[PDB]
Formats: sequence, C-alpha cells, structure tokens
Amino acid sequence: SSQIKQVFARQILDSRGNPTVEVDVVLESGAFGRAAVPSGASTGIREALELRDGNKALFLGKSVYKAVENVNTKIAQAVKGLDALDQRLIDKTMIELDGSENKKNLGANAILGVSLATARAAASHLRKPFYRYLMDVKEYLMPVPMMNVINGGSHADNNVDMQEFMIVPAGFDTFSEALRCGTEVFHTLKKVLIADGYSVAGVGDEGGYAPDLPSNEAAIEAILKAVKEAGYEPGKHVFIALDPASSEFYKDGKYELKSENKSLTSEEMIDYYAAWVEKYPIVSIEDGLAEEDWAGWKLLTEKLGNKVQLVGDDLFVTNPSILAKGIEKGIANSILIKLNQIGTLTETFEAMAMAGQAGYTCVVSHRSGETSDTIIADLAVATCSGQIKTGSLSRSDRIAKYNQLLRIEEELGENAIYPGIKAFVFNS
Amino acid sequence: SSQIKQVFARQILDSRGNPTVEVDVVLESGAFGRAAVPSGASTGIREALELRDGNKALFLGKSVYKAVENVNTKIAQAVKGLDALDQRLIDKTMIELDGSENKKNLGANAILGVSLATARAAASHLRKPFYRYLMDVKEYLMPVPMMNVINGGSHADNNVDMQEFMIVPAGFDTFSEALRCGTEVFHTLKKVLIADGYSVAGVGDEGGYAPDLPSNEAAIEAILKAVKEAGYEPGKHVFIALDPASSEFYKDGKYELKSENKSLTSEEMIDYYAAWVEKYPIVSIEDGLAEEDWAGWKLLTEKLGNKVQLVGDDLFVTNPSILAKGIEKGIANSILIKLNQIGTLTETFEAMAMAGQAGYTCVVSHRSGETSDTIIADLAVATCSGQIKTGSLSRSDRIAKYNQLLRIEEELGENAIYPGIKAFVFNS
Amino acid sequence: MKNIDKYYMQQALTLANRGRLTVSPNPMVGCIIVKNGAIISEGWHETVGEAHAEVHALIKVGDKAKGATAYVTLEPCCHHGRTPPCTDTIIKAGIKKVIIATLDPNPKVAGKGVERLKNAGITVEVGLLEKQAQELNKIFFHYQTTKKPFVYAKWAMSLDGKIAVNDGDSKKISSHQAFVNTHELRNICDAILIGKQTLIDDNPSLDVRININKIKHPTRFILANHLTTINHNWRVLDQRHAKTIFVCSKISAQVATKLNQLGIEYWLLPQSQHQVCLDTLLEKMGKIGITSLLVEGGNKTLNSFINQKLVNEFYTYLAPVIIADYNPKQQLSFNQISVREDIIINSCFK
Amino acid sequence: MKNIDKYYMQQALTLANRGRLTVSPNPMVGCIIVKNGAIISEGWHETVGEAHAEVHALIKVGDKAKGATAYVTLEPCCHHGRTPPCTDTIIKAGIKKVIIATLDPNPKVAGKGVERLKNAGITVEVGLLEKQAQELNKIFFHYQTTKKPFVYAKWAMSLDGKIAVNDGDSKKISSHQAFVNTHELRNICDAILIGKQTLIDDNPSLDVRININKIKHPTRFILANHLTTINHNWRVLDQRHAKTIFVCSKISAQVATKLNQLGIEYWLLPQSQHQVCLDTLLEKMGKIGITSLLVEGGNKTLNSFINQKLVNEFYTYLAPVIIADYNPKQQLSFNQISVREDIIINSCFK
Repeated sequence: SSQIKQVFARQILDSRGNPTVEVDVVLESGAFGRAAVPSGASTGIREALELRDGNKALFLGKSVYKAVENVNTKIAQAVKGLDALDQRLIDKTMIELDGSENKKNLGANAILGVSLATARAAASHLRKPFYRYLMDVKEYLMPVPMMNVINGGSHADNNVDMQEFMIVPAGFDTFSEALRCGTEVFHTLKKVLIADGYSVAGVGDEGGYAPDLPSNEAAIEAILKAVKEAGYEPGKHVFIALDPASSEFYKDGKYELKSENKSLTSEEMIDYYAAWVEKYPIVSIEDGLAEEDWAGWKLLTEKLGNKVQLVGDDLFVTNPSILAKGIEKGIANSILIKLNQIGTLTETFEAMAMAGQAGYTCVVSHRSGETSDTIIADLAVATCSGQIKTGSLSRSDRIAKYNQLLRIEEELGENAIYPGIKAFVFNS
Repeated sequence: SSQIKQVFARQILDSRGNPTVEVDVVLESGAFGRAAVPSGASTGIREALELRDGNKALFLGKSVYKAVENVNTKIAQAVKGLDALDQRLIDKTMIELDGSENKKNLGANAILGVSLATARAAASHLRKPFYRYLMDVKEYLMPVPMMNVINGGSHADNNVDMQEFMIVPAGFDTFSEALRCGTEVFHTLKKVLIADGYSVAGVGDEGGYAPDLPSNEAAIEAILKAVKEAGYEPGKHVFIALDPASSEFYKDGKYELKSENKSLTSEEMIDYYAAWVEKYPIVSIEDGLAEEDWAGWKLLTEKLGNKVQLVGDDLFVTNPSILAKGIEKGIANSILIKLNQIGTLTETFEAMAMAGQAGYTCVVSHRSGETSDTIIADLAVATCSGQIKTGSLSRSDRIAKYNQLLRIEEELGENAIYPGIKAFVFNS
Repeated sequence: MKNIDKYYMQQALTLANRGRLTVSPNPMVGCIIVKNGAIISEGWHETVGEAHAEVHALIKVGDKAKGATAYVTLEPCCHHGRTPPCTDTIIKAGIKKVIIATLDPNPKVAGKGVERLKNAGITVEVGLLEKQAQELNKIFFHYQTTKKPFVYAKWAMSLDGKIAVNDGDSKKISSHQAFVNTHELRNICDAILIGKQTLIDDNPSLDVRININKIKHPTRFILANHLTTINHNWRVLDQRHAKTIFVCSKISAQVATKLNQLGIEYWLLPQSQHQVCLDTLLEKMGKIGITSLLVEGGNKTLNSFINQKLVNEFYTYLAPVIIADYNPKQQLSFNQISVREDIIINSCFK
Repeated sequence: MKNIDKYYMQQALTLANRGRLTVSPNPMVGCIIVKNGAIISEGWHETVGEAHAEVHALIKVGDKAKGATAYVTLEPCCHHGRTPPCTDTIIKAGIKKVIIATLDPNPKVAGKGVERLKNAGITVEVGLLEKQAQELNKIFFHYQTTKKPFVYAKWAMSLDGKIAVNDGDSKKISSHQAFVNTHELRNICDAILIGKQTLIDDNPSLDVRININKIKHPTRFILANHLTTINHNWRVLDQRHAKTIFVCSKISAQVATKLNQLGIEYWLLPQSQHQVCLDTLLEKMGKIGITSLLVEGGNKTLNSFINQKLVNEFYTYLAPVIIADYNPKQQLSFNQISVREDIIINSCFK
C-alpha cells in the first residue's frame, strides 16, 4: 500500500547556520522520503510567507518550532491515510486546510516540506529515480549551467552597481566537458584576480568571488581574460550571463548607477544594455529593470527580445497569475523558477507548463539558504528544459547538484543529450 | 548473500572544486553502499600516498582517472566475491595487492573509498544504522563539538601567526543546547567583528571568519566578548581551543612569532603557553610544538600534561607505529584521527584502540576538501569518543555532520549521554 | 518543459485512478480542461449512475471553456442515449482541441465519437499514453473485447502447502493486511464465487466488513454439481444485502420447489470435465451484467478454474504456519526472506 | 574509544565465522592476541585435524606474546583429543590475561580449562559477548547439550502447494541460487537423509557439485520401512565418495545377504507411528559421530519429521509455477511481493 503512515518534522540548520524545517514521510509499505526546505522570505505581499517564532531568547528570532508543531499536529492528522501517488490530493488538502492565499496560517516551509517528502516517498515506493518519477520519457536534455563567478553590490562592498556575473559554457558536446571548462575557468579566474593585486581570499554564499573591482567593465574584461587564459575562446565556448536585480537602485523612476554616478531613465537604460549586448558575448539579462516598471519591460522586450534572453525573477515571483498577466501583456521571454516561492510542487509544474506553452524557457533556480538536498537537478533533468542556476564550483551545497548531474549523465549514457547553444531560444 | 557483486568508481568534485574518487559497492542481495574520499596529501614521506594524473591538459594537473581505472580493473577483479561483512579480509587483500608501505601503487584514495563503500553496503545489508553497525552497545556518548571561529596564518593574510581559534560549548546538558550556543555565539561574533571596524567580507574553507586582527590576544578577547554578548558566561559555558600548527614558523630550532616579532626557544614557548593557560579558559593545544622537536614535546607533556589537553596531528599522522613510539616515550595527551591519512578503516580502529588503552582521548577530524558524506559523525558516536572536530557553522559540508548528530541524538533519546565537561580527561 | 501533453495526460490518468473502488461496471475516466496554459477543470467518474467525467468537469466551469483543450483518457460516449452524450457537452462548451488516450474497446462504438467530434471541426488526436490507459482499464477492456468476466483467484496457504486446517482449529491463516486486501477486492469485484463444500464447512457471509465510502456487496454464486440438501441455517439465503445464485447441473424437485419458495434463482448447465460447463457459466455471467468475477476458497473449485486456464490474475496469502496432524497449528517466525526469481524462505521458531 | 574489549571480541567472532563451511564436527573458534594495544596475532579454526585456533595464532609469534592478552571465542580444550592442550601453549607463551566469551558446552568439561589457567596465575574473564558466541555455535552447542544432531528441513514447492511435478516434466522448481544454497547446506551438514520413494522416483546422487575450497560429502542415510527390493542401477551404491546406511525395521534375508556382499551397513530399529523409531535413530546418529543432519525431499519423510517436533530450522524454495493436472508446468511471473507478518504475493502469467 502507498498510503501515508507517518509524517514527522524536525528543526535542522541550513547552509547559513539558520534553523529550517526537515520532514520525513513513511508510507505503509515502508517507503521513506526526506525533504529539507531552503530558507525564503518571511514577509511580503506577493510570495508565500514563511512562519518563524520571533523569539529573541531562541536562536536569534529564527526558531521554526511553530512550523514543526503545525506540521506534527495539523498536517499530520490531515494528510494521514491519503494515497501518496496523488500529489494533487495532498497539495489541495493542505491548501484548503491552511485557508489563506499566501499560506500565512501554516507557513510555506511546512507545506513545501510535506509535499516534497511525499513525492520522494512515492518515487521510492515505485523503485524509480526521482527525475524518472517526475517525467517518464526516453530522451532527456542535460541542463546548461550558469556559474556565478562574480558577486557585486548587494552581496559585498565592491562599489559595483551590478549584482551577479556568471559564465555559461555552451560550446561543448557533453556536460562533462562543460563542467571541466567551468572548473578550469574558475581556477584561472582566481589566479588572474590574484595577479592584478585584488583581494580574493574568501568566498561568497554562492561560491563566487567578491573582489573590490572598480567598475562593471573591469569585471567583464577580467572574466573574458580568465576565459581566454584557460584555453577556451570567448564567444564560442564561454558566454556571459548577467544579474542586475535592478530593484535595489531604482528610486522615483530613476535608475541610479552609483558606480559611474549616473541617473538614467528607462529607454537609455535599455540603450546601455544593448551597447553591452553587441559589446560582449552576453546572453542573459535577469531582472534588468524594476518589477514596478512594466512599460520599460515592454519596451525592453520589444527592442531586445530577439537578441538576448530576458529573465524575470522579482517580476513574476513564480506566480501563475502574474506570469499570465505578463504573457497577455507580452513581457520578457524567460522565467526563473523557485520552489520555495510558491510552496507546492503542483503549482510549480503549472507555472512551468504555462511558460512552456507560452514559448518561454524555464530556468530552475536555487536560494541563498540552501541545504544538502539536490532536488533541483532532478527537476531540471525531468522537465527537459535545459538551463539551471545552481551556483558556482566552490562549496558542497553548490557541488552536490553538479555531482547529481554527472551521475544522471552517466546513467543515461545513450539517452541524455546536451543542447549546448540550441538551448537559448531567442532567435528565429 | 553478502558477497560483493559489483564495484564501480567515478570522478566527482569535492567542496573545493577539485576532482576526487567516489565508489559504489553492490552486494549479491542488492545492498548498496556509496563512499566519497576527501582530498589529502599527494606527496610526503610518512603518510599514505594519493595518486593523481599529473596532466596539464586535464583539470589543472589533478585528475583521478588513474585511481578510478586502478579501482575498476585491479581492485574490482581482486575483491569481487569476498564477504562484505569481513572488513579485515578485504582491507588486507587490498594491502597485499598494492604491495607498498605508503600505498603508492594504487593510491590511498582508491583503497579508502572501496573500504568505506564496503562498510556502508554491509551496514545496509543488516538493516542497521552505520554507528550501530560499527559498535552495537546500549549507551552512547554524543561528541562535544569544537567549532572553528577564527582562521589565521596559512588560511589568510592577516598577520596572525596562529592558525585556528575555536570555541567549545561544554557547559550544557544536551547537544541541542550546545549547538544553539554555537549558532548564537557565531552570529554575535560576526556582529562584534563588524562593530569594531573589521572586514568580514566572505567566509573561509572551514566556515570560519578570517578578519584582519592585529594579534592573537585581540582574537581571544574578541571571542570572549562574543561569548559574553551572546548571553553565556566564558569559563562555565564556552571554553577556547587552539590550533597553532607551529611547524610553519619553526626554522633552525627557533619558534618565530612574526606577529610580535620574537624568536623563542622551546622552554620559553611552553612558558608562553602556560601564561595563556591560566590567562584564559583554554583547554586544547593542538600541534603546539613542531613534529621534529620531540624533546620539547616531552617537556611540554611533563609540565603542562595535567592542566590542558595536548593534541598531536602532524606528530602522529594517524600512524600506529609513531603513536606507539610516542606512548613509550610519554609524549602528548591526545590524538587527532583522520581516515584518509592511513587509508583503511581497520587501521583507524587499531589506532584509536591503542589510544584508548594508553589513556589518551581521541578526536575525530575533518579535512579541507570535504564531501557531502557524513562518515565522521557516525564514527564519533559509534566509538564513544567525547570529542569531534568537524568545522564551523557556515557551509553544508560542515553543517551536514551537525544535522546527522541531531538526528542521532533524537533517535537515541533515552540512551544518548552528553559528557559536557567530563569529556576532557586531563585532571585526576 | 517539453513534454507538456504527456504531463497533462498523466494527471488525467491519476484523476481516473481516483475512482478505483466504486466505478464498476463503468470504466475509469478522467478529464482535464486547459485554457491559456492553466488547468481550470477537474473531473473523474466516481460512482455508477452519476455524471460522467466530462460533464462533471464542464458543469462547474460554466462557459469559460470556450476555446480550451480537453485531455480525456477514454473516447467520449456518443451512442449511449441514457444521458446526453459527452460529445454534445464538449461541442456546446466550445472546446477547440480534444486529445484522447485510447479508443473505445467496443468495435461497434469505436471511432463513432471521434467522427462525430470531427464533423464539428474539433481537432482530435488519439494515441497519447495509450498503453498506460489500456493497462489502467484492464478489467473493462477485457470484458468489452471478450464479453467474459475478469477472473481473480485468491487463496491462503501454510508454509507446507495446506489450505484448510484440521477440525477445531481457529481457522485464521491471514493477518489484517490480508483482510483489508480481501475486502478491497470484494468491493471492486461484481461477483463472489465459492463452492458447496466451503459453504457447508465454513458457513461464510461474502459481504464487506471494512470502511469504504460506498459499500458494494458482490453477487454471490454457489457452485454445486448435485443439489439435494438445502439448510435453513445457511447465511447466504438472506437476500437483504446481495443476490445469491445457485449453479447446478442436476437439481432435485424438492430442492427446486424450496428454492422457488425462497426466491433463489438457479441456473441449469451441462456437465463438462467433472464440473459444470464453466465456459457457458462465464458466457451467461457476461450476458447478464457481471464485469469482474472473484473466486475464493475450495481446493476443488480453485483447481477446476486453474485447469481450464480461465484465471487472469492470482493472489496468495502465505503465513508462517505449519499444518500437520496437530489439532492446533504451530506458529513460526520468519528470519530471512530473499526475494528473487524464486522466493527463498527461512524459519526459526518451531 | 570506550568499548575496546567488545571490539576485539567482535573481531574474534568474525574470524570464527571465517571458517563456517569446513569445520564440522569441530566447533568454530577464533583468536586475537593483543600486546601494547596492537593486534599482533590472528587465528581461526579451519579443517578437521589441523592446528587449533590458539596454536595457529601463537605459532607465528614465538616469543613476542609474553605478557599479552588473549581474546578467544570458546574455552580452550584441556583433555580433549582434537589437539595438544591449548592451555599449555598459552601458559608457555606467557599470556598474562585471557578473556573467554563462553564456557565449553559439555558439562563434564566446562570449568576445567578455566581452573587450569587460573592455577598458573592467569587472569580469566568469562562472559563477554556470550549470547552471540552461543548463537554462532548453535549446531555444536545443541549437539553437545543434547547428544542429538542438529537437523535442517529443506524442500521446494510451487505456488499452489505441490512439491512433486507430474510424471514427465523436467523436475525443476528451483533456480541457481537455490542450487547454491542447497549445496552449501550439503557441505555444512555431516549427513544427508532421503526416503525410499524419493530415491526410486528421482535416483539422486547426494554429492556436492559447486566450486568451493574443500568438498565434504555428507553421509547418506536411506530410510525404508520395508526392504524387499535392491536395484543395481542405484547411484547411492557407489561408495567411492561417501557412505550409505539403510535404516529399516524389517529386512529380507536375500536383501541382507546382498547388502553384506555389497558392503552396505543396515540398521534395524523398532517401528513407531507408521515409521521407524526416529528418536532411537537420532541417538544412534549422535553416538556414532554425526553432528548435523539434513532432510531433503519426500512428503512422507518430511511429514514424519515435522509433526514429531524434531526439526530445528526450515528452508523453503517457492517458485512461480502452477502444478495441477498438466505434464508441463504453467510458468508464472511475480509482479509485486509485500513481505510482512504473512507474505502477500501477486502474479499474472496464466
């Protein structure tokens, strides 16, 4: 039998030394599933909210005892006895039990942990790999990774207005050569940043360096010379991916580029982005404009939608309603998918199916407070949308995903293919 | 049947972006075990040897294709058909097959991976936890964690001549309160280092901060200030552990403290350590003297052996012969245990059994390049060693061990004992 | 995502499987209506006589399905005049595209709904996840293609191969999970069949005694080669919950008159291979309305059904019990069960 | 590390288990010698008549064992004729402390090696990991405490509970893993027992036909209530590999003369419960030298042994076949096996 027998939760620590909820689900046949919830935002009006105690005598205020107790009483007596192979049933049961649109009463972490643990238990019951449980097809696409090499203004004191710079090794026939290229370029970038007399000692939350660069041009040129110093040609083997997250330096309708001491409007901001577009092998602009400036987003999709890929993270917050509004208004041509932002697996599948039928490309993403669970690699392989954003090559919470991808690539030897440059559907 | 059916190897990446060997072992009954080898030293004179390709066209020069091929041909055709429940037979089979004292012909990583994977497969075959498979007793002792908070000489350029400063939360009745104390003190230490105008940009390999402190006294005072500001009393709740590793600044028989610009002999060096011993709540001195200066080690054990715990890492390199020589000469007070420094599980057990019968305390240790495997937590619980050295609270390869310890202490709820201050057997 | 249609069809089959225990003799049908990339409808056939999956899916959405897409695991029924056809509801709703997993198993009905939909210009695709949707409906597909019931054989045995126990024993060779599985198979099946010897020995009632939302007691069949004795204390003579039918080849006049007075219907069939004609009995049950049949207990009945190759699936309840000349059976305890090509079992107790 | 003695005793038990197949009728004994916290000696008992575990451990370390500690699974022999006394070797080698898991199972010998060791001032501790060391040596402990053989019951049966196939089939209801397990049990056991009917029907040779280090053919016992017919083509009459003993209650004069000419030894025992006296047979087996007994095949023999409570452990080989009224077996295929209190099996290939 595949009915749920036991649901248990406990308070563990994530990759940043912060409490988080970890859930175990045991079925009647003995199948066991385990799921940890990466940390997300505990306040807002758009995303699903995360419940925390707010006790100063506890960890800082971040104890998650209320979420664990809510699981162990309410969700355990609600979802006990349901068939674990019907994900819609458990998901809608938790949604109806909670009774709020933003999951305030029970918290999104509890619900997401229960759903992921149930999915893993069901996959173990059928004796299947998790990506084959999610989607059972013959031919699979291996994701193209974006590797966060340089961190910027929000993550460090750099005098850099940009947030993240990434390398995309898209000129290879297999995932193994792409991973080798990423590793070699990371090491050569460390050596190059050392040679130019920069502070390199240390590492960020996502494994990327945060040197005190003078400008964004210097960062891009350093990345390009690290690419060409490691034996690979820029523009043919390694491309550049951007992440401004321009909500930080937007005030009163003006984009404030503090690194160059400029105040730009929208159309000239797109002009700057285009100058970069035919200046460098840059094909990605994630959150290149604010989430409140939709007119500029429409302009950007009009005049740059056929030259690069425009990604929206704060714009769509993994929400089917906002994504549908963006589709009917014709804004952007990609979406960044985060599991924690919506709270259930079925709504994530609905959002990515909407993006797939709209013609967009999906990018499975990670969070800052990551755990040892490697579910996003299986998620990216299963849905055959080959692009992933799972950090750089510098720490185990970012290396476990690439190790899982290597195991998948070797266990699907004939039936796994790597779409190197064809994975960027922005031209023709 | 528990006979070995299949042995397979892979080149995966560790927490530092360097290749390492992973081994999967499958028995005839279907039991599956998987083991990853943390990176060790690839050259030396008194340690087990690690084999690397030495090819510049590959990753940098460090790829493990030779070790993987050696596994897949030689070790796979050697250990196939042997009983997985006889660890000694398999280990001595690999030792005899390799035929060298430092495991030069096959590499220590291959042999250690095969042995650990075989142990995990045997434990899974019996349907037992790994710590309960290693030692099946009723009462278990939870390890006292030593948590790295400051990194110095080799880990950073911050003119601190001592390597590591660590906090020991030994004033609590359970492991959960100790972990909460470590978390709160870590966060308050970050806040204190920020408030004093010190750059805390980034995190180290072992999860600890590397600020530009002026002296070691400043480091210890900052740690004590963080303990006081986090709500706990120094000397009753939190003690301090040291790691000088004086092999770095020992030349021509002189201990050169570059931070204070001093040259000291051995006797004044132990005098300085004693001044620190009744200056601060410091109970540990790991590698407090050089590994070639055995006379100073004997004098240090003579006149500081009953006041603190003396730990030897480069002195004994997890070697039964050198440890036996140190016991017969009466040197040091404890030993730091690393798995890959000897290459097999049975030799590790022999070393710890000798240390236990000699009256020493054992501390299970981690390494710089770590994987997602959590062998050392189960190892520390199984052998009832009351100490562990598994890093700080900042990374998943350092947090997975603490999560495993939390799961163990709730699984053994009645039969788990936390020896807070009694775990330091140095007085009476 | 690149396999969106497969995803929606898999969700449709999950919705269809939601009605596992209560739909016979009607099949398992799920339905999903998708418009603008968002699923706004859900439907599944849950009880016999109620609304079909398409109607249950399209009534709740009103008329917001204009221009949507339908994922339906079975061909919509058109010839069935008992209710307004689902094709009519689909056409009035305004669905542009209909994707069907399998055609209707009946050859005379197969293709009629597809053509009727394609007259109105609707786009019809048939063949997505066809094998899974045919395996989900194995009972209905077998009954429609063959016009004979689906047969389940289920019995319990000890470790040495004995089904029945000695006289005076507790007569329990099964645990609670076997009880639950047995009553679930009783709820699913449309009939229950035993032998005369089992009736005179155990005196069983073939109802359902666990918790199901809709309790569906199967029709009772009592197989007897010769009918001479009728007992008043038999529990199967109570017609309050279900119906009891006596299958026979030679019946006495007194027995026939007693059954006519009691209201029990008897079936007279020829004799073949030391039994009644089982093929004729299967044909008659198929004609009268039973879709699936369950055979429980009796070495004679089980052996007769096995020898004619009429069984489609098996169930065995093996307990750690030794059955011998002992008046009470001696319990055991399993130590190693290694499941492979052939089960290898080790027992330590006793 | 805190439980070092338990660790060393566990290693000694592993070395003892290293000699599982080729030690009967001798017991399974391991040995560790530890000096200065380092294990410098290892020993286990393998083969009958070779060096004892203590002698094997202490012959490599001629003089480095002075003042060491011995972890020995079983109490060392004092006056037994298996080997020169290991207590003498321990005393001469200079062992300071001896730790013993269990005492010797024989009451006439238990507690004398301990006294001999304690006469010389050696420290003796008895009782560390005693239960595991008694479970490891279950066969020898049972034989020494009871003076009756340890007995295994092993048979293969189909899904419907039939042991013997119909006349004409391949007579195979077992796989290769069952073959390996059967021959390993044959190598372990000191005897093999079948019935007269099984030998008539199958004509089996009860040797060992697998690739292992040392072949130990079991002693053959043929049980026959009445002996009247002797066949020249029997495979058990060949005495080149093992020995054959006929057990009977009534034997013809011609049969007795033929057996005397052939060199076959017959045992005459009284009749009890439609069989020969099995208790007297077990007593004679214990007296003559057999330690382990293996009973394979034959419904009569198995039923006779089972209902009289002789059997100590069981082994069942269940295959997915149906054996009922057909010359060829109807091969099945399992779909899912749920192992719990009672095994629940599902299969459909028929």
